[PDB]
Amino acid sequence: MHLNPAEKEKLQIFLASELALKRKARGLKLNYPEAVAIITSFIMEGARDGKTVAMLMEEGKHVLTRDDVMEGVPEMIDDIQAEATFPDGTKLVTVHNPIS
Amino acid sequence: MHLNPAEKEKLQIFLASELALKRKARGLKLNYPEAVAIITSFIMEGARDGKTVAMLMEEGKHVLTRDDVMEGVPEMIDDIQAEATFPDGTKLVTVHNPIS
Amino acid sequence: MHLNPAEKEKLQIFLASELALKRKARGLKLNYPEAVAIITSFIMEGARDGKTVAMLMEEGKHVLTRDDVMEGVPEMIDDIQAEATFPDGTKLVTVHNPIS
Amino acid sequence: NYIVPGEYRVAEGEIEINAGREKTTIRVSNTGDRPIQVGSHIHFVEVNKELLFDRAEGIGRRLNIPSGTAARFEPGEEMEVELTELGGNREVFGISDLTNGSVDNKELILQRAKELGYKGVE
Amino acid sequence: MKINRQQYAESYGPTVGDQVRLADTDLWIEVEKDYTTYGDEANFGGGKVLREGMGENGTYTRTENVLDLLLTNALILDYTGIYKADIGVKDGYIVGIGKGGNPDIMDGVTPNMIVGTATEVIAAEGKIVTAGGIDTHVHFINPDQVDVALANGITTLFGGGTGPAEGSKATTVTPGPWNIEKMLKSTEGLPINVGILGKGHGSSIAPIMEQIDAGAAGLKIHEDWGATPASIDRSLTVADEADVQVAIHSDTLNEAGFLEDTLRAINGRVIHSFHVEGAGGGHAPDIMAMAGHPNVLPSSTNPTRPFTVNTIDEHLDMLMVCHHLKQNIPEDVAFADSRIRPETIAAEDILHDLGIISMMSTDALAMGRAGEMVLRTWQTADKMKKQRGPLAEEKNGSDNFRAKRYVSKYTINPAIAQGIAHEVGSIEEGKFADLVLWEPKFFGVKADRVIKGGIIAYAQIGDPSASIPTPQPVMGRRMYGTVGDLIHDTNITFMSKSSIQQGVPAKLGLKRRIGTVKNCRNIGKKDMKWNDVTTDIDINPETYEVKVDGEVLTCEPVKELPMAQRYFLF
Amino acid sequence: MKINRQQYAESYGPTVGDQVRLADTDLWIEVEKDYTTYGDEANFGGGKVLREGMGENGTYTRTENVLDLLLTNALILDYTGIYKADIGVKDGYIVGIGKGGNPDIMDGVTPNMIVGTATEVIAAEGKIVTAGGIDTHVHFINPDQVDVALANGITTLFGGGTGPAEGSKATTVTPGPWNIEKMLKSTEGLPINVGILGKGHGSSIAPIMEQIDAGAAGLKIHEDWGATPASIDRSLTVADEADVQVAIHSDTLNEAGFLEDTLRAINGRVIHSFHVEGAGGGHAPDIMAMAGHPNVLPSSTNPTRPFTVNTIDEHLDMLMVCHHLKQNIPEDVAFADSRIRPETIAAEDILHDLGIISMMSTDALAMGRAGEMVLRTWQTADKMKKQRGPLAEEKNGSDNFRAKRYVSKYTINPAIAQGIAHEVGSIEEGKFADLVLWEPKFFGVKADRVIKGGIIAYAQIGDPSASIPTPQPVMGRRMYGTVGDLIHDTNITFMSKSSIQQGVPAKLGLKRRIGTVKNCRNIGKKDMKWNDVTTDIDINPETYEVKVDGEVLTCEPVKELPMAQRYFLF
Ligand SMILES: [F-]
Ligand SMILES: [F-]
Ligand code: NI
Ligand code: NI
Ligand code: NI
Ligand code: NI
Repeated sequence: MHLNPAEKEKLQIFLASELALKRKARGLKLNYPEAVAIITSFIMEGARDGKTVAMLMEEGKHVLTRDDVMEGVPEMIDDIQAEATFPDGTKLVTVHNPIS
Repeated sequence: MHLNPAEKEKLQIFLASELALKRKARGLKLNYPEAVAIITSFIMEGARDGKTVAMLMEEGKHVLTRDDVMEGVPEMIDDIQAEATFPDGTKLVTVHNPIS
Repeated sequence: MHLNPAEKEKLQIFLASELALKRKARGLKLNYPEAVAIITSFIMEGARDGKTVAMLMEEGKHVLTRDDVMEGVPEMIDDIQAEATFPDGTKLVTVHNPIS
Repeated sequence: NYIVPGEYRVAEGEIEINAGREKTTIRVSNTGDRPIQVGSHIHFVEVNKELLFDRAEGIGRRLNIPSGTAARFEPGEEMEVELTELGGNREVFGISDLTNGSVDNKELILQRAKELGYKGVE
Repeated sequence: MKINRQQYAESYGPTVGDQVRLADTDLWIEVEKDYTTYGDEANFGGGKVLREGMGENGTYTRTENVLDLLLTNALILDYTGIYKADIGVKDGYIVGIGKGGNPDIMDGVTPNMIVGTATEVIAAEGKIVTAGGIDTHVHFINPDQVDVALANGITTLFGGGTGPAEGSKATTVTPGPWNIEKMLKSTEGLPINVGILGKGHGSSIAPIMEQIDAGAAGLKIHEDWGATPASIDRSLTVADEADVQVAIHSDTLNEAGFLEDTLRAINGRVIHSFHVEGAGGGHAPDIMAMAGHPNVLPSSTNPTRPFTVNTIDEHLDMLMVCHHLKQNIPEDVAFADSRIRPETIAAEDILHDLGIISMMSTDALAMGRAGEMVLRTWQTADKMKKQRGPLAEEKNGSDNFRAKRYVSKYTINPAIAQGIAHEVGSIEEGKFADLVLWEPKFFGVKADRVIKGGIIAYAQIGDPSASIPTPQPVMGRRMYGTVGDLIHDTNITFMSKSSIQQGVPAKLGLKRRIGTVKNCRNIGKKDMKWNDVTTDIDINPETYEVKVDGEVLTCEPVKELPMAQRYFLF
Repeated sequence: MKINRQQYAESYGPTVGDQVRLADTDLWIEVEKDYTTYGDEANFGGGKVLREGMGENGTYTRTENVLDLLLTNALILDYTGIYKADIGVKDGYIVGIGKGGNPDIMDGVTPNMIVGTATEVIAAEGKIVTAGGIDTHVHFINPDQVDVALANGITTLFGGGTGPAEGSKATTVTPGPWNIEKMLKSTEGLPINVGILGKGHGSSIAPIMEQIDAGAAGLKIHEDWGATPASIDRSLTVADEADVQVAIHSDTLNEAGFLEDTLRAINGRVIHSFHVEGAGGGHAPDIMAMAGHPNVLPSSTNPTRPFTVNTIDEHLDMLMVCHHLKQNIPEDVAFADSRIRPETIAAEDILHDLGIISMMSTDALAMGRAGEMVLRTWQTADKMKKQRGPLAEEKNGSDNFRAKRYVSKYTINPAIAQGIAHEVGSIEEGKFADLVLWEPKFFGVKADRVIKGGIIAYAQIGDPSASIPTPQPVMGRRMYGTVGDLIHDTNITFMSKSSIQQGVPAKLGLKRRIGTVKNCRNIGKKDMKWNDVTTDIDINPETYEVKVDGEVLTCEPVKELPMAQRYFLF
């Protein structure tokens, strides 16, 4: 596979997102790391899908809403940042205030 | 996400449980580490769900039965112990003789 | 669980395969590490299922075809090798030219 | 009742910066063709040569703006700014090498500024 | 030119009279004073103040009042106060608390806090900064426990053990000269401060004392090795000669004596009573009465902190594993059960709030959680505010008195008890620069950056392949202070005076900074900051009811805590 | 007996006139010459040639012309040529490039390349071998960045920082004697070559110079510390005396001067202009004109490399985080926005292709990606071939001229700029054996094996429990060169001449090889291999249009790159 250090680390974002998604599916309001994991994995899969950075900067504000998360979690997340391999190489996606 | 050392390690229990569950679903009798992983992840998700320690000490005896596991596995597992964040902080769940 | 070093590492093959399978399911042509992960996890689960080494050496050539992967990926993968615990202990499976 | 973790509950009132120091308003123009941005704590007489203002009025002073902010001059832009007095020992070293000592030495600072082409020395 | 307070606090952190919520608790701390000069705040970055000729002085060499490191705009929470200041570090020590920058042009610069060519900058605006936690009840069982501790803001581990040997899994003991030497050498690779306790057991002086001369920093008396009158007496005789501290886990079984017999053997000498409530060990049911005595320095361990609805149910199996007990021996189970009492756990919450129990500690891996000393301190304080109200001592609606009382339990008081407060345990000039930065939203939960001897040793930081350090995954990671030989200069091995005089560091090739244990035998409860109360604690032998000043101390267990499921992935 | 070329290349790697595709790019390199004697190729294995009495000599002791290590059948890609040879290593250095084996029986053996009892073998047939990458723009922020760099073929890190302190998160600066000493000691545990830059700021000489004497290998002038005429001048005066290099990130704000004022302060002295295009920092909008001047050694950092459709959109938030800027301060945003210009990024692609920008670098973790210097060099070359065509200088349909021009940007030219090319930066006899093997299909993407001082330090290798090393999971892993005390012999700490003369290595207990920085002040643009062009670069202050020789330099951004989604799991 030739995994480099970042590829190994970023597998654990995908895994944490899968965990969080199963918690959401059984009806739980998500906590801080769960919410961050879901939005982060969403960004990295969107890059894999070939979306643009600008698309993901906006879509990332519509992945989770305040009723999906515990009290105070929206205000704890000022932004989420993630880098992934787009069709045109690694780029950084910054999502400001992802949960209103 | 601010993952601490335990959060990183415990992701791999969830993953091993997912692996074991897919093996069970395709009809395999589970081995020692598979059985331990399933029961352990069950406990940690139960804490996340807000069950009590006392509930999980008893439910953990009803997750897998001897027909779900290979010969000798019930007798190899004297107990399973797991710590997770309950609504009232980290607590330890000990399940004695989880598989009769 | 008593995980040894190899058991810990090989969890991340299963995880990378799960990631790659979700990418394939949403319609993406798979890249080099994704294709390797899928075929590798297939081998290790086949050993767990109790298939023989000889069965897996041949089945591994029929997991992904060239229309499942990006241009050039078939030619980048000369072989895939994986070791797993068969009913008769650890053995090595070598799949030559898994994608024509 | 809603809890924002780590939130502030600030006191009433306001914070006066540079309290008790003399304030001076001056007009400044960017005569160059690229933007010039000036930080809160640069000795004002030592800014870019192509800013035009009464250089003597920048001696011993800096912008009277919150610490870590700046005034931005686009090409050709003239603005009024308010200056405050430097404090501490009222010495400046380095920067544009116009002072290298007490800011009281106005004649020397202006002589150096004029010789090097800093605009606005009388 | 005026700035409103909301905008001021956003830009520079809070100032006098502003309040900050601690994590998701109900606790609010208020800035008591501020060392800045408004308008001359230090800040670093593009177009900011700490630039040459401006807020950075360009004239002075490092030895001329210049700092190695300035933390700008810190909100300090310490036994000494809750206040706003810059913190200046040089040669690995805190040299100035005040106002940093450049005397050329700024008013109010503390004379030895010049930002110069030699100065690195850490921005603390909007952060709470505390001393590193001092955990004096550590079992050295699994080296992976170090990062667990760092991640919750602990910077010193005092205790004992050789790894997962049964002696160490039960007791904070590194026994004898050889095991002590081996663990001093192991410590060269542990990125945290360390002191090692020998076995406080014997009936002759020499077997005990030779551990001190070999490099131990104190002793542990533990019932699993025989907490007999003789072992108590000989250990304290050794400690009085050697100027080290003794910790005790007393005779739960009451086999050779009751509590009063242990106190008679102590005979008024100084001692640190571990897990004084008693679930973690001690004379059943009344050990906690030790916390009333003037010669006792009392600590709790953390699984009973605070009293919750799940506390009792986890304890029996935990205790059986720790102490190597057998489910099929009825007297083993009876001994375990005798230690587990909701009556004393509930009273333990209140005794902390009253300043009668002076210290917190973990009991890491032997009935305690290596990364939850700080966490559970604040959960206890929050529970007590909810159930008992603001303390009478508070004012302006802040919780500053309670905050000082509780921060002292895991910073200064363990350091005083151990004889190491000349080096560590508080944010004060002249002490080692072990500092923890916290975002208020994560306060007491997950540390932002842990500074050890003036260099960051541990941080919550993101993708090492990214264009900046903030992208995911943000996790706790060891930093450059832990790498190479820098681990030697950023950490202290604390040792007895005799071992230092006898040249043990050179004999063993120890390269870490060597700290001297001293001034352990001439202290008492009165020296525990904000937690100095002596009183007659009565514990009913039949009902376990705890009385102080004629009043029953009791409170309810809670179903939910802050600093819990909002934060943790598992 | 003849062998066809396809079969020959399969067995021994390509020979004269054969071409190889670089990864999945359109770039082809052609073997220019081959040092072998056909029929006497060296190879190792069961029943192969390097056996005693055959291709391995059985007579000579190690000191008698015998190698410690032979890389067989390497396709070398270097500024010196693209050609086929064996590479011989001894005492950690490249001692022979030519033909290895046994003079007893083989024709054409290079006299000091005997395979003997003392010789290890690495098979390079079918691999491309390059020098290790020299990254001269490293922020030491997170130790996990080292493996990221090794995995993309980087073997030297020059820069500064103390970990995730704001000063270091913005600037390649380890400030002052104490921080420098601490980081030199940390470096003892980093498995890569290192040189440390001090703070190039001050208005007196002594605060700057004492950093050089303490062990710094150069200086960084950065606007976040005040890139004023005074700091520029004093830093260059120090550098001219000490024979070290100065890197500059200039005054973007034009606060104290425009570009012409910075050049006047430089006054014709040598300087390394970092991120010369300017997104990473510098006089807005025209900093890139520095790359026309004979005394400037110009480098790019990597996020602008090459110009793609997503480049602009990622930059604003990246810059704000790096430089500690605030979204609610309009002038902070205006400063950030002033640095981000598609016009200069597009021209930067072309200036690389023309040999006007001489170097690449990362800017690791402070607007740059630690593991993408090599990657993005080749993506740029590929884009330029697609958009501009083969360069006029090419022949036989190969891209050898462009390949030499681009490989020089991250190997020899940064080494020359830093004063370290006597030790590192190219595959030449007499230099340190820092070598990277690449499978052509992974070229520039993921290194196969990274050799440091003659021992493998990092490799893409599989299951450590398996019967052979190729089974999954194949991942990047540290090898034996990084373990124990071997990390000392396989890596170099580069230091100033004065610190070496003053005995800093012995004072600090440094065990790594010590490299001397020298011959930094007597070089210019003319000394940049394959990238030596001086010209008058005009940048329109209104439109940002870049002109060279009266022609506008512009190109389109691309939607897709090679060396991207075919290879990476995320
Ligand atoms: F204990
Ligand atoms: F930079
Ligand atoms: Ni105990
Ligand atoms: Ni204990
Ligand atoms: Ni820069
Ligand atoms: Ni930089």
